[PDB]
This record gives sequence, structure tokens and C-alpha cells, in this order.
Amino acid sequence: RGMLHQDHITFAMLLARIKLKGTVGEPTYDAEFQHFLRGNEIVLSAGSTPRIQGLTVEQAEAVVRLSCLPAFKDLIAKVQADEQFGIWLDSSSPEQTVPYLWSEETPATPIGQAIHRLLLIQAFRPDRLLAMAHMFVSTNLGESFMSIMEQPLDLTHIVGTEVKPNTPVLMCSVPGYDASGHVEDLAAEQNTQI
Amino acid sequence: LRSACDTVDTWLDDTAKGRQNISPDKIPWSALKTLMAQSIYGGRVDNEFDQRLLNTFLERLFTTRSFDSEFKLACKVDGHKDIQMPDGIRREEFVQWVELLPDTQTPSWLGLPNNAERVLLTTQGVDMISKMLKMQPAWMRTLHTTASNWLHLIPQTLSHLKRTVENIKDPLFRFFEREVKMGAKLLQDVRQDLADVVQVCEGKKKQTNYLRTLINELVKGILPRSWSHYTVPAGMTVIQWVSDFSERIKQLQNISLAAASGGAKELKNIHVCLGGLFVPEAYITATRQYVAQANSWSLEELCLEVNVTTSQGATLDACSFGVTGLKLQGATCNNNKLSLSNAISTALPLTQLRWVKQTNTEKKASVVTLPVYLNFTRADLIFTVDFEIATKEDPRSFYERGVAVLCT
Amino acid sequence: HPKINEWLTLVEKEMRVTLAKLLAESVTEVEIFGKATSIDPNTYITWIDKYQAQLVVLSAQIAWSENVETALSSMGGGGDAAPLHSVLSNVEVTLNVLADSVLMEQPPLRRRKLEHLITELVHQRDVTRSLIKSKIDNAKSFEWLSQMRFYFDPKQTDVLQQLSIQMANAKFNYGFEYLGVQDKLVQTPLTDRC
Amino acid sequence: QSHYDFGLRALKSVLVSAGNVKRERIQKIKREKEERGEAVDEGEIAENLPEQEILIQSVCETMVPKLVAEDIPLLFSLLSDVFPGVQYHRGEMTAL
Ligand SMILES: Nc1ncnc2c1ncn2[C@@H]1O[C@H](COP(=O)(O)OP(=O)(O)O)[C@@H](O)[C@H]1O
Repeated sequence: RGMLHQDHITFAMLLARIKLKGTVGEPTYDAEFQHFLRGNEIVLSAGSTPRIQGLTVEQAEAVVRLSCLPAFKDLIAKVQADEQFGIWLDSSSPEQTVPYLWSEETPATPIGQAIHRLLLIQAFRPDRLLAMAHMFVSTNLGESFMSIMEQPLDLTHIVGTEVKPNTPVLMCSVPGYDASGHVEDLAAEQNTQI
Repeated sequence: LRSACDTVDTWLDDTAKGRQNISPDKIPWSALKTLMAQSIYGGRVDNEFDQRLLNTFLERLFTTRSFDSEFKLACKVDGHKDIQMPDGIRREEFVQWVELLPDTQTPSWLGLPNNAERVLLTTQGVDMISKMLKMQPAWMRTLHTTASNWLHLIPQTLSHLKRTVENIKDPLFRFFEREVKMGAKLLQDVRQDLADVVQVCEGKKKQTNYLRTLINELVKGILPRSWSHYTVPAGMTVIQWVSDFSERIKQLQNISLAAASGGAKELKNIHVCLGGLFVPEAYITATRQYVAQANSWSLEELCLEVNVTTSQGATLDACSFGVTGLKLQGATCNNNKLSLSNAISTALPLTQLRWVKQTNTEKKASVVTLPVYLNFTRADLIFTVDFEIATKEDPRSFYERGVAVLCT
Repeated sequence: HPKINEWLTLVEKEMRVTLAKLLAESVTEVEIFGKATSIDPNTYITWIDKYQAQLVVLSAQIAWSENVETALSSMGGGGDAAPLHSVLSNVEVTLNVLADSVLMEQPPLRRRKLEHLITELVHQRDVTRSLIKSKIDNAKSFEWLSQMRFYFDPKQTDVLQQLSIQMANAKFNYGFEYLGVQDKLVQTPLTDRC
Repeated sequence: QSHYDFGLRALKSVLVSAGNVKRERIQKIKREKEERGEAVDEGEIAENLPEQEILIQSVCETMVPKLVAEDIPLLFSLLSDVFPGVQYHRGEMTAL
């Protein structure tokens, strides 16, 4: 409630990771998350990157970086074998239909599958990363976890119960927005002189 | 929003004196549209094309046709679907319809192309990655090398134009005079400063206050304020400025060399890039003045029509000039006809600007006027061009998608 | 009233009331020049010299507004003819007389009055042309409502409340402050929007 | 130049100066015609009135003093282009 709307996904994803570390039945996923955070820093020579048909130089670079993971060792072979891959790559919302391009010796849980599709989305369609991240949170914390953040803010209950008289209500607005009217309306509704 | 609601309330009470129901035609659509386009929402608008877009939206939404069952609030939201006007007659059903909107929203809801938020979403994702990660002398030699490379890349000579009794009467000469003079002054100043920096980095001349400030700005990659004379995008580094300035000096060198030998004839027939010119709108008005003087007409009765050639180097008429480097945003030009495109930009190879006498005839209801901005910031309006849409397009859709021409 | 403030207040109030009465007389005199086909230059110049510059321009505005209002009311049926041309014609002939008056030597005060009248009648002529071109046939249409309109009510017991200025939503009363001879502005479309 | 301005203020100043110059030219012509013979007519004077010369005189009285040396030929060339034929004879303030 006191954060810019662009930072909601960051805090939600960190909460999802915290809950994931607290799950007895889930792996730690250290390598996949470490790559998701710091894989663009993997140094690779110009000649090491090949030219995969249908993928630009940036997508090819992302693919060859992501191939270092054991589950994506043969990613190039999988993407070249699948000819309808371009249809997904040019889809409006590819994150809803991420294709299975990682090798598993056991059927992974939906959470680990979410990390895998998330890495694939980052490698292939970075513009669709945020949406993918959102779905990741929904797999860890529920689909409604962000739902309250989409509704108009309810000042009544918060200032009536959650706010102590000692704690001031700081109302920080970006330029072009003013919360004075909200407070005046709130005081008018409660019949309280302000 | 409060002002618009107050206007709606006042005009509805004025038109409906307490009557339970009124015909949709009796609703003062013109009053609401004009007040919202001139006073409420049009007051902040200081651009004619923004006002045009606001007028387009207001004339789309605030008509009697909004009260029918078939009205589309938005079209081509995903290329197949469209947003339907709720058929409710009470606040509760409208709020219910709003609460039932799909969670997926694209800029096509706003009339913009779907590829408008690609860069924004990519940057937001990279920023989210950086934020998640975040909470988990040699400078003398480098500056010497950088300044030496800059001096090698930057041209050396730019001679002023030669004023003559009959040369002053030519507006093209009158404008290229300012261009070449300013270019030569900037070239000399920049070369002198760079040579001083090189000599300082060799420990041959003592560093002074001006040299200290210039070096401090150079090592951190900020464009010096003494060099910034023409309009540039705000967030541009010094490498990009050096490259652009070198290109501008080369173009001005070509202009001066052409003007020196031959006179004002090849001066009319020289290819120019508006992005490289320091004041392109002055070039536009100079060509307008040249055509007016050649034909002994007035400027206000001369209108401009643009012809995008399929190739560069085609011959030009006596009232048509050739300009290069123009980029069309959100549309493609084929056979002098515009089609709505899903690409970011399309490079116009060479366009002929031709000045002709006004016929006082209204446009053919299929002609779009497009602004020609100096750069991607769309902060400076150089002039306007006129094209004809494709066989199955809509000028309103052209306005809603922000189609415009960029000089660079 | 030997107190300075008392008789100064009396002077201000009497200035307002005298201006209101003089405006009433000016309107009842200029309604002859309006609603007519031919204007004698001599009597028009006599009327201009008799009354104050602000009152002269105000009376011209009142006469034109009433003429246009009655012409629009006469076309309430939609299919009726167009008397607006006559109103336009009236403006035209008036402007011509004014255009003839400034072409020769005039006293400075009367010259400034003539310039003010020329500016106001040019604006009225433009507005009438716009109304005719748009085929306005209702007095409640916004194309006429959007314009600044003056209404004089001679049967009002209060002289200060006799004149009302309305511009499409707003009801103003003339303040009757003595403005002397101000430098009138050209009523550009930007001025109308302002 | 930093001291150049060609906005609405300069235009309106030029227009007011043009009106004043027209009035003083009318007065001067009237006085000359009264002193030389006896024949004056408002219509004849208005018809034989060089209004373009009046505007040129006002423009050169207001805009020329601010110009730098090289812009004076440019401004006079623009005057010739937009106002062909007309020329500006600067007044001679002998007593001054
Ligand atoms: N509609 C108009 N008609 C006549 N003169 C005008 C008009 N608008 C502006 N001007 C003139 O332009 C000049 C500058 O206007 P000004 O009030 O200084 O604007 P700002 O407050 O933006 O500086 C004024 O001297 C004024 O006489």
C-alpha cells in the first residue's frame, strides 16, 4: 500500500521465494534462481554464439547463456526441432502457453515448472517477463495474492483499526495527485471534524 | 473529471427539467463535446495534434450512438475481439460490467498499437531483476585516447559562404549562411577544446578552470554546455553527440562545397537531411520563400505536398526539393499511400517537398496530416505533411495510433 | 457627508447607477440604428459622441445580441426562412459606415470610439457568418449559446441588474465600473476560447 | 541574437506606429495642401496614400536599430521581397 505499483512484483516475488524456502516438499532451486538473477553477466565470445533460425542475436545469446543449466543443455536442438516454435514466439501472450523444452528425470512440481517457464520467458520474450513473474507468484502464493492491490484503497477500515493515534498517516503522491480530497471525504463520511 | 461530471450534471438538468427519461438525441452532445474539448480537458492541451486526438476521442465516445446495443467502446483489442457498450440503465450494472473486464489489457484498448509497451515492459522487467539482485592516472590516458579518437573522427575544415549582391536575394543562401556560420563556429570551438584536453592529458599545458570543468564533464560522459547549441534529446551521451556532430559537419561541408562551385542552381538541387540541419523549420520556410520568389507568389497561398520516391537520386522540378532521413512511425509508405504498420519505424528513402498554389478545395476525406517532429521526444514540430490513407484504412485510427514523421 | 469615506462611497455608488441609467438610454437610442436597413452617418456619429465609449460598445453588443436572439427565435420551426442575413446585413452596413468614418479626420476620443466599434462589429460579423454557415436555427443551440450574449431587461426595478451577460453556462451582471477609454483587443479564436 | 524579438509585442508596436505615422503623414499633407493653393478632400488623400511606405517606415523605425551590422542588408532584402518596389527614406532631423 505504500509502494509504487512497479515494485509490487518485486516484493511479491521475494515473498514467493521466502515461502518456497519454507516448503518441505520443494527443492531449493538455487541454480535456477541464481541464473535468473545473474545470467546476463556470463561472459561469452562472439564466435561461441551460433545463429539459430528464427531467433535474433539477442535471443540466441540468451539461449546460449541459459543452456548452461543441466535442464536446458539441448535447448538449441529442441527449438530447432520444433517448427511451430515461431508461432509461440510471436504469440500475443506466450507466457500462457510456454512449451516444454527442459529435460526432467522426474515430473517436477508446478512451482519448479513455473521457474522453468519463467527462465524460458526471460530468454525468449523478455517483454513478457513481468506477466510470467506474476503467474509465478500465483503458483506460490495464490492467484488472489495481488488482487487487493487492484481495487481502490479502503481508507475507512485502515484508519479506523490498523492505524494507531500515535502513527501518522503519511500520504505520498506522485506529482499531479493529491490525497487531501480523500481525507476530507473520509472525515465527512465519519461525521468527524477535521 | 470533477469538472466534466459537473458539466454533465448542469447540462442534463438544463435539458431535462426533472423528467424521468429523455431521448438520447435530446442529450446536448455538442455542448459536452465542445466544453470537454476546449475548457475541461482541452485546456491543458497546448499542441494542435493532441487537441486533434482529444477531438477524435470525444467525437467517438460522446454521441447518441453510444446508447445502442452495438456500440463498441474499443475495437481491435487483440485483432479479433472488441469491447461492448454495456446495455445497463443503472449504476450497479455498469459497475458490474467494469468489474467483469478481462484482466489482460493491451494498448489496443487505448487505440494504440499493441507493440507500444514492448520497450516499457522489457525495461520494467530488467529493472525488477536489478532490484531483486540489489537487495540480495588511468583516467588521463583514457581521456587522451578518447579525445584523440574524437579529433580524428571530427572533420577539420568548414569555410563560410561567400556573400554576393544576388546571393542575398536567395532564401536558400540566406539560410545556409546561418547554417555554415554556426557549424564553423561550433567546429572551431570543439576542436580547440579537444586539442586543449589532449595537450593537458600529455602534461604539456597547465589545467585551468575551464579545462578543469570540461575534463570533469568529459570523464563522466556529460555533453559540455559550451558545445550544446542545437536542439538534441535530453538524455544523450557525449559519444552520440560527437558522432551526430561529425555527420552534421560532413553534411555542411558538402553543402558549402556545392554552393561554392556553380552558384544557387545546385543549391536548389542539393539533397539535405532535416535531422542534420540545426534549424530545419528555417530550411522549410526558406524553400517556401524560394518557390514564392521564383513564381512571384505569396507564402500563405503556397501549400506543401510530399512525394516519397521509390529510390534516391530522382530528378526534381523547379518547385520541389529533396530531403532524406525522414522516418515514419507506426505506418508504412507505399506508392505515396500510408498503411497502418506494426513496426516501430520505417525509413523513408527520399521525399520531395513540392510547393503549389492553394486551390481552396477541401481535402478528400481520406487525407491525413502528419506532424514532422525533430526527434523521438516529439517536443519540436518542424512542419506538417499530407498523405492519403490506404484503400481500407481510417484517418481516425491514424490519429489514435500516434503516427508521425521524425527528422532523425 | 463631510467624511471622506462616506462621500467617496456615495460617489462610487452614484457612478455605478449613473452608468446603468446612461446604458439604458444608450440602448433605447441605438435600437433605432439596429433592426434597420440604412443608417444615417450623422445621427450615428451623434449617438457615438453622446455616450461613453464602454457604453457605446456595450450598447452595440446588446443590440446585436438581441437581434440575433429574435432572428433565431423566429426560425424555431426549422423550416422557416433565414432572417440572420438581414442581421448580418445590418452589421455590414454599420461596419461600412464605421469604415467610412475612420477614413477621414476625427477627434481623438471619437476616433478611439470608432476603432472600438469597428473591432466589436468585425467580431460580430464573423460570429454571424459562422452562425449562417453552420445553419443554426435554434436559440438553444450550442453554436449560439457558446457565444457571449448580452440581454437588457428595461422592466427591472434595479438598474444595476438590468444587463445580464451569458456565455453558454454562466450568468454575469455588469459591474458598471467606469473603465474610461480602454484599449480593446481583437477577438481572435484564442480570445474566444479564453 | 539574444536581443532579437519578433513576437506579438513587436508586431503590435509596429502596427500602432504605423497608425501614428499614417496620421502624421495625413496631417503633413493636409498642411502642405492648405499652404500651397486651396484644395483638400479626404477621399482623394486616402486614395493617394502610400500605406506600404508607412508600414516600411514603422518597421525600419522599430526593427532596424536592434539589428547587427550584417542583418541590415538581410532585413532590407526581405523588405524588398515581401514589399516590392517600396523604399524607406529615413527622416533627416536637421535641428536635432
Ligand atoms: N487578441 C488580441 N488583440 C490585440 N492585441 C493583443 C491580443 N492578444 C495579445 N495582444 C497584444 O500582445 C501583447 C502581449 O500580450 P501580454 O498581455 O504581454 O501577454 P503575456 O501576459 O503572455 O505576456 C500585448 O501588448 C497585447 O496588446
